[PDB]
Amino acid sequence: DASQFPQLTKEVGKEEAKVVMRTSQGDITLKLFPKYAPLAVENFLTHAKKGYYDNLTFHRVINDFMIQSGDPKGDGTGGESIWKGKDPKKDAGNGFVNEISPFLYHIRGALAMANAGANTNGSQFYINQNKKNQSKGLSSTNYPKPIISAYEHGGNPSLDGGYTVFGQVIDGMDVVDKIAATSINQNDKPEQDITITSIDIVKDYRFKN
Repeated sequence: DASQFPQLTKEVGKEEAKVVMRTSQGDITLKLFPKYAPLAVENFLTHAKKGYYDNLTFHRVINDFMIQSGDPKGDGTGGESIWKGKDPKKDAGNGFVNEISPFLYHIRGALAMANAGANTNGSQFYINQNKKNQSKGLSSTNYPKPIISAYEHGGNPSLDGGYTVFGQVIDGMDVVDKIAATSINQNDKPEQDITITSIDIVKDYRFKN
């Protein structure tokens, strides 16, 4: 049943959040999945609300792979969770735990947390942009049928189980593709720093202790 996999519908469910990530290349609308990755969703929404991501660059842009942002240092070495130095129950100093779900996958459009090892989630996030038909390459036995089908349109299945997925692009995939396109023949294109202008929380979500 495709309804068990919330990335397969653009409709924002009762227990889903919604944001608009305004970028120098256009607006990307994402829904988030606090039911399955509550730490990554709270971390991202809280940083977004406080302006932590404002004017940050997409510091990694790799065509047919993913686009990545959320590093105040702009080179992949920085960023921290909202709990670093504040709540050791959530972040002991090196980041928060991965949140792997059998309902969420690195299909094209998936929003995920970057990490420097399992359970080192800070503030860096990436959007899966790959467009390769990944269906045949999958170990079918280990993937739900609806997800094998969805992987026809692209994704990074090698990342499944290793990184938290916590959202999905529901509008503006063309913007994600335009950002990714800047890595193609970059030797013949003008220098360009792509930035997040702001993140508008359309439908917030909050968490209980």
